[PDB]
Amino acid sequence: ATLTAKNLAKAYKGRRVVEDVSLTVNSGEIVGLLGPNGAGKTTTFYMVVGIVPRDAGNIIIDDDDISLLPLHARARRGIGYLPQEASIFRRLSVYDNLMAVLQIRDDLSAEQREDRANELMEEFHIEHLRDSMGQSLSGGERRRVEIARALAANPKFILLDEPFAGVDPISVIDIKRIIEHLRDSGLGVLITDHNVRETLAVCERAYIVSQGHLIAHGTPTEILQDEHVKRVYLG
Amino acid sequence: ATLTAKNLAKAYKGRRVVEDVSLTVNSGEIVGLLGPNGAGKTTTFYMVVGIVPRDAGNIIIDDDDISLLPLHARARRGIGYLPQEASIFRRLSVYDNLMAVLQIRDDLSAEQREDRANELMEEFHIEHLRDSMGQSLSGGERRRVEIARALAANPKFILLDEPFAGVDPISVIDIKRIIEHLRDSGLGVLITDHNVRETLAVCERAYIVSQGHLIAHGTPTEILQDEHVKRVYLG
Amino acid sequence: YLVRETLKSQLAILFILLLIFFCQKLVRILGAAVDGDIPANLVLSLLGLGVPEMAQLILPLSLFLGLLMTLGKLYTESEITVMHACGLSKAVLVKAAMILAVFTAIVAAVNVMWAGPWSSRHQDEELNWRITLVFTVFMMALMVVPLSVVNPRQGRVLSMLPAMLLYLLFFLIQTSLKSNGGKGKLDPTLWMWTVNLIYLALAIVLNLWD
Amino acid sequence: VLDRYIGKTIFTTIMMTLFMLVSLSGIIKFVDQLKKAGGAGMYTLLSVPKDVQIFFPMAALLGALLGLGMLAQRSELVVMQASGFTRMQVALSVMKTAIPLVLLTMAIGEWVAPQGEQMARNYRAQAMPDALSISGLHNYVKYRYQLNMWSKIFQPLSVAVMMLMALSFIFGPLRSVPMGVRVVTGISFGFVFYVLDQIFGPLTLVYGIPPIIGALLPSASFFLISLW
Repeated sequence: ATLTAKNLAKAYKGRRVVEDVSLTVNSGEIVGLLGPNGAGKTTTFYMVVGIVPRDAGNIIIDDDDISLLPLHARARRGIGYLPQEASIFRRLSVYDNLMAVLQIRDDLSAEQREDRANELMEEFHIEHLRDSMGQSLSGGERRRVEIARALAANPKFILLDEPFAGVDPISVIDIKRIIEHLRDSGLGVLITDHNVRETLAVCERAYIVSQGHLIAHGTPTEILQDEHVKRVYLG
Repeated sequence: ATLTAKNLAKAYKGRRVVEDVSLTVNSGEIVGLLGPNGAGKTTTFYMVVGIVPRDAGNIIIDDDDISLLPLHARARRGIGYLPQEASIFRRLSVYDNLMAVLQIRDDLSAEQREDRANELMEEFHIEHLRDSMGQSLSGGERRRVEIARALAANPKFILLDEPFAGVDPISVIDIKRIIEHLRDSGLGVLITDHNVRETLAVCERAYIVSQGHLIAHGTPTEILQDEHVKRVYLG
Repeated sequence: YLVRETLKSQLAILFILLLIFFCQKLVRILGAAVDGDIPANLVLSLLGLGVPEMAQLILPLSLFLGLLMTLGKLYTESEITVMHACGLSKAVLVKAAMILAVFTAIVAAVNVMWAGPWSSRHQDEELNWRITLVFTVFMMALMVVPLSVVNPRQGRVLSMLPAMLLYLLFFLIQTSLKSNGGKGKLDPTLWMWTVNLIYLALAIVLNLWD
Repeated sequence: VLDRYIGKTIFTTIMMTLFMLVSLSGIIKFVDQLKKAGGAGMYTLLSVPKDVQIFFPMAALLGALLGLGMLAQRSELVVMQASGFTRMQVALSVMKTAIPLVLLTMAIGEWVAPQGEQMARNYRAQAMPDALSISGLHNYVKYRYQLNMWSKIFQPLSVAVMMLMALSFIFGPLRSVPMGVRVVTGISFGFVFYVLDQIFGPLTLVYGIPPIIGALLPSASFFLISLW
C-alpha cells in the first residue's frame, strides 16, 4: 500500500499557491511537508483528501484511482485527515468524541472499543478529563483529543496538519512515541509543522515546499544543512 | 511604570484551577509564563484582562484600583491582549484590520496611521497579504496579522497568549526583533507559548506555573538550571 | 450524533417564531382586559383563533431554518468535516434529519389532525393537502443537508436565500393549488400531490451528486 | 473600519431576517384569505408595506442579536474591546446602521405605508389603525388616546433603546455560552420590553401625564439603568 499524489494545482482567485507538486508516502513512512507561512501545505491536504475542487492533478494510490472521489470515499478506504483548525466536537465530552469515532469502527465489540478508548485516555495523559465537554477545554487539550480521535479510527495512512500547536514539549514526545509505534504497526504519516527541532526528529523523508516549488526532498540531516532551506525557511 | 497581579483565583464550576499566582510586569521587560496544559495560563490572562470574573485579585498600575474595572476599561488603562484561539475579523482584509485598529486611536492623525500600517506590513512581510481577505489567511499567516494587530493599538502593556502558534522561524526571528525594538522603546510584554528555544531566548524573566501553582520563578537561565521543570514541563 | 443540537436550535427558532407576533396579538386583548372585561373564553380563544394554520406551516419553517443554523455552525466550526472525514456520508446526516423530520411530522400531525375538532370548533363558529405535510417536512430536511455544505471560505446567505426561496416557491404554489376546487370531496386540479413529488427530484439531484 | 464591518454584517442580516419575517407573514394571510374569499400580485403588494413597517423593529432583535452572535462566536468583539474599544460599538456603531434603517420605516409609515395600502382600500370595491398626521388627534381626543400615537410616530428612539439594553447580554457574555440557549432568552428578555412598554400606555395617563414623557414611560429608564 502506497499513497501517491501527482501534479497538484490550485490558483485561488488568480493567486496561484500550488503549481505541480507531487508527493508520495510509502507503506509506513513518516513524511514531512515543512514549508514557510502561507505555502499551501493545508491546501495540498485539501486536495489530497478531496475537500476542494483542485485545478489539475492526480491522487492515485496505484491500486486505486481516487482523483475525483469525495471526502469520505477515500477516507473510508484508509486515508485519514487531521484539520489544522480547531475541529473538536463542541458540546460532546472527550469520552463522547472518542466513542463516537469508535462507534463507527464496526469491526470490533463495544467492550473492546471502550478498552481501546481507555488505552487512548491513559495514553495521551488526558484520562482525568472524561467528563469535560469540547468547548470546556483549551488549545492543548483540544489538540490531544483531536489527535486521539483521529488516530482512533486507524486509517491505513494519515495526513497530520500541525499536530504540535500549543502543546507542551512532553506530550510532543508522547505523540512521537505513538506515531513511531503506529509506523511500526504500518501507518504512513504525513505531517506539516513549524516546531522544527521536535518535528525533524521523527521524520524519514521531507518534501520541502515553498510557494509551489519543492525546494528540497531528502534526509533531515541534509534538510537541516542545506543552504537554500536555510535561506527560504530556517534563517 | 509598574504592574503587579495578586491573589488570583478561579474555580470553573466547582473545580478550582488557579490558586494565587501573583505575577509582576514592569515597563521595559519581556516576561514568560511557561508551564503545561491546564495550568491556569489562559485563565490567568482572563482574570487579568477581564474576560472572566475572579475570587480574589488586586491589579494596580502604580496606584490603580482598576481591579474591579471591566474588560474595556482595563484595555483603556493600557493592557493589551492576544487570544489563544484564532481571533481575526473574518470578512475584512489585513489592511482593513490594521487600519480598523488604528481607527480606535483617535489621538493620531489620518497620515500617521497610514505610515504605521505601512511600517508594520513591511516588518511582518504581509505587504503581499494586504490584498488578502481576513478569513482567507492560513494559520500562522493570521497569527502574524494578529500580532501586528495587537501592536497597532499600541498600549503601554501587552499580554500575549501563544503568539508562536504555527509560525515560520524567519518570521519568529522578525517578531522577536520587533519585541526587542518595543522593549528598547519602553514597553511591557507578558508572553507565553511552548516554543522553549525561542521563548526563553527572548525573555528577561519567566514564571513557571503548574495546575494553578507558581511552582518556580526567575530568570530563564535559572529556569533552565531548575531541575523541577523537566520533572513537570520541559523534558 | 447532532440531533440534540438540531433539536436545541429547533426549539429556539420555534420559541422565537411562537412569540414574534401573536404574543403581541394576545397582549392586545389580555393586557388591557384587567379593567375592561375579565372572562376565560375570550382571551383563551385566541390560541385556536390565531394560530391553527400558522402553527401548521411554521414547523417546516423552523425545521429547515434550525437545521440550516446547526449544520452551518458545524461546517463553520469545521467539525462535520471530521465526522465526514471518518468515512461517513451525507446520508447519515439525512438519517439524522429524518429523525428530526419525523419528530417534526408528529408535531405537524398534532397541530392539524387531533386538534381538528378543537380548531374547527374554535375557528368555524384538501385532505391531499392534509397529508402533504409528511413530505413537506421531509423535503427540506432532505434539502438543507446538501446546500449547507458551505465552508469557512465564503459561508453566507447564498444558501439561506435558496433555502427560504424554495420554501416560498413550493408553498405559495401549494396554496394556489389548494385554492382551486373547494373543501373535502370537492375536486380541484389533482396536481397538489404531484408538485411535492416534482420537488422530490429537486431535493434529490442536488443531493445525491454523482 | 470596524464600524463599517459590524454595520455591514448587521445591515445584511437585518435584510435577510427581515425577508424571512415579511415574506413569511405575507404567506400567513395569503393562504387563509384565499381560502375565505371566493391573482396574488396586489395581494402580496398590499401585505408587504404594512409588514415592513411592522416587523422591522421586531426583526432588529433577530438581526443585531443573531448576526452579532455569529460575529461574537469567532471571539472578535473581545479583541475589539482589547484593542482599546468599549460599549461605544452599540450606539456609535450599530445605531449607525439602525437609525438609517429604521429611518426607512419612519419614512415609509408616512409615505407609502398608509397611502400604499390605500390602493388595497381602493381594490376593496372590486374585492369580496389611527395612522394620520398631528391634526387627527386634536379633534379625535377633543370630541382616550391622548397622543398615544406619539409612540407610533416617534418609535425609533425607544426601538433603539430596547436593543441597546438587550445587546449587553451579548457583548457581556459568560464565554460558556452555546448561544442557542442564551441569546433566545436574551431576545425573549427584550421581547416584552417593547410590548409591555406599549400595554402600559394608560398606566400613567390613568392619573394624567403630559404625553411627551407619557409615551416614554419605561423607555427613558431602560437606557438609564442599562449603561455598561
